[PDB]
Amino acid sequence: VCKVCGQKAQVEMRSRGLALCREHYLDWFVKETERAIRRHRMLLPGERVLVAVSGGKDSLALWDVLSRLGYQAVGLHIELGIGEYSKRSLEVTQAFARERGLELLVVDLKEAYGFGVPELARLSGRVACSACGLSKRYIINQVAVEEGFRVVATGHNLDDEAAVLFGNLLNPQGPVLPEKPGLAARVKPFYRFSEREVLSYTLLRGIRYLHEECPNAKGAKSLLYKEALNLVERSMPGAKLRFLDGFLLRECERCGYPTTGAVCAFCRMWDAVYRRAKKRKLLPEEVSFRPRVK
Amino acid sequence: VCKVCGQKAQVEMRSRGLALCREHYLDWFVKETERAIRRHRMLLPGERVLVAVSGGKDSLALWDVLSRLGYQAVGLHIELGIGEYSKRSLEVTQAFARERGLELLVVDLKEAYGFGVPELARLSGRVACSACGLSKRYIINQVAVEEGFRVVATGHNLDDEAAVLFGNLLNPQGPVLPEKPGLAARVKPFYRFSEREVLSYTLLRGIRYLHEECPNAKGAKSLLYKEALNLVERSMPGAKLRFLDGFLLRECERCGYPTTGAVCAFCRMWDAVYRRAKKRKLLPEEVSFRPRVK
Ligand code: SF4
Ligand code: SF4
Ligand SMILES: [Zn+2]
Ligand SMILES: [Zn+2]
Ligand SMILES: [Zn+2]
Ligand SMILES: [Zn+2]
Repeated sequence: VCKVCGQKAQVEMRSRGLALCREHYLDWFVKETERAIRRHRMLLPGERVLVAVSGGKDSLALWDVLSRLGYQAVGLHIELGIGEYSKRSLEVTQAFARERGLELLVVDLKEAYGFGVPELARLSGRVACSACGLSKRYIINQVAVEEGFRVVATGHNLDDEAAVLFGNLLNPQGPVLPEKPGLAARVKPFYRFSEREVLSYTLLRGIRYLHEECPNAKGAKSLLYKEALNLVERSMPGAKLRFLDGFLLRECERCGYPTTGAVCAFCRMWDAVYRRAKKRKLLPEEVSFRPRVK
Repeated sequence: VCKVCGQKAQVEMRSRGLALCREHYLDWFVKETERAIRRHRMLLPGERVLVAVSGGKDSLALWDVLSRLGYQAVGLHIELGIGEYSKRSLEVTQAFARERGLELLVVDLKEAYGFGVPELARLSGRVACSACGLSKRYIINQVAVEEGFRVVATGHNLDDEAAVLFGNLLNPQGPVLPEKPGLAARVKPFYRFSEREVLSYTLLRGIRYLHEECPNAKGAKSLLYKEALNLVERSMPGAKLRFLDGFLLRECERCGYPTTGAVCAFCRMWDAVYRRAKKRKLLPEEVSFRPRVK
């Protein structure tokens, strides 16, 4: 029975030994989010915040909640140029913002830099997710800083932090990443939430999100870790949360942004990519890579 | 191809990127065992050692190797009184010692204490494995000390240590446990070995072991952890070993053996068991529990 009203429970959280009807689950989820924000001084009451929005359940849900709590939540979507996948992601995301009258910023990777994640992978030599991850972190930050956002929110959740933690133990982040001179802050307001929890909010709130996952991968290390931890969690609710809980610079020559070297990894990657595009005659020889500067 | 001779490989160890024919796998396993013994000063050349032998693959294999290396390896088996299971375990174990002319010590739990692990569980209030585990640790030690063994060896392996480590991270031991006044030392010479590795040695050496597992459990926490870690290991060989590696008193009033209280957990358990047997008229009222003393 629902713990708040005593009518039919629509969501059960064995992790928390808690059951709620639709309305009170939705109420709890939102309130629990505002709790994380306050417990870690993540945001200011109506603060502008740049939300990294993929079109997936977590980031749409997050965009949804932060609005509800009255923050000025601007979304940033990055069209990564991964085929129909990147196309659908953008569509969904745009559909979402359109319906809610939220403002959406979009960076199209091929229009801005000349190559989509696939060609970027082939040319940089990195695995697609390495190139892609690096490209996502850089551009979100740059967009943030360029547009005056003190802070940036991602929809990373309990499953993510625990999977990451587990990955490190096998192969040797905090709710708030502190603002620095060339770095906006990164808050994860869904850090305590289960994936199943976020998915529940998303379904009960009627949010249409992109069900398709990205073609690669499909061999993700993160996925392997999540299965193994879910296999445990199923039989031992609260395992992930216990696990987690238990445990707890220079300016780039090309672009001005923070790095521990002369040239940042991002500039270093697009530099080489451009160089090799030239050698293979894909770019004119007199073209160079000019990153936007701080 | 086998790394030592170049003929057909019979065992592959992706964990180690190593392949060996039967003869050279057997040679490697034995030599790797003698390595663990020396690297951690576990044993002396012909030292007497009490081997906890269940009749399973690990302890028979271990009993086999320690003999081969010329240690005086006496086995200890505990008939725990768990139905046909405890019966078969004893048979297998006896068959093994008989064929190799090794000496086997046996403690039958019902003959010594009056109850088998099942009744022991019901009467102590503990889950069978809690009563059983406590009973096994106590009796092995007592037998060791009573018989003048400085040291005791168990067949616990990499899978076991990693499963245990994982269990603690979710729900908050060393190769050598140091001899103390009332405690013989405990060496695990198979601590670096995979389960699959030990099983391989066992099969290639032609050792007949007890394939049946114990009726409870069948819900083991240790089992859950091992699956989840194997699920990872399959896709990422060396995960367990990385995981592991990365990370790295008073006398009892009744019985004289070490404890952190007045009466040790073992004496405390059999005491209550006897008391409740009396109340239920299963023991005469004038009978008391007299544990053997140091
Ligand atoms: S999966 Fe790899 S490639 Fe596909 S989006 Fe996430 S990171 Fe970029
Ligand atoms: S499983 Fe539980 S009960 Fe069966 S033997 Fe191992 S410990 Fe004793
Ligand atoms: Zn309710
Ligand atoms: Zn740079
Ligand atoms: Zn060989
Ligand atoms: Zn005692």
